[PDB]
Amino acid sequence: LFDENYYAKAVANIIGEVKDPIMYKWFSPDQIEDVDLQMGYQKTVKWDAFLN
Amino acid sequence: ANPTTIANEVNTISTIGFSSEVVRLNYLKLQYKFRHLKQTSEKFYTSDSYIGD
Repeated sequence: LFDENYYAKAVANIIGEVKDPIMYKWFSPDQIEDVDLQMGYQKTVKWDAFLN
Repeated sequence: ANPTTIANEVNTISTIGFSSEVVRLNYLKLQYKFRHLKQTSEKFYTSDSYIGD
């Protein structure tokens, strides 16, 4: 791929020079969790118990 | 009572009393009951994200 796509090779070489976003300081390490999609919606379910 | 002064001859002396106290701690056993899905039936409710009805 890198022997064919010079643009991909250049992106791979130059990706290091990009600085980290400043939004990382606003959150704790455990608060951020990556997911796997590009466009659409996701659903999260939270369960809670109670006494009768 | 107040102490007794030892002067000349005396036979009646003030006394020091003693007492006992018994302290008891009680315990109670309590129970709750809760409903859940069967292990064999979990496969029929295992969805992609949630795993319960």
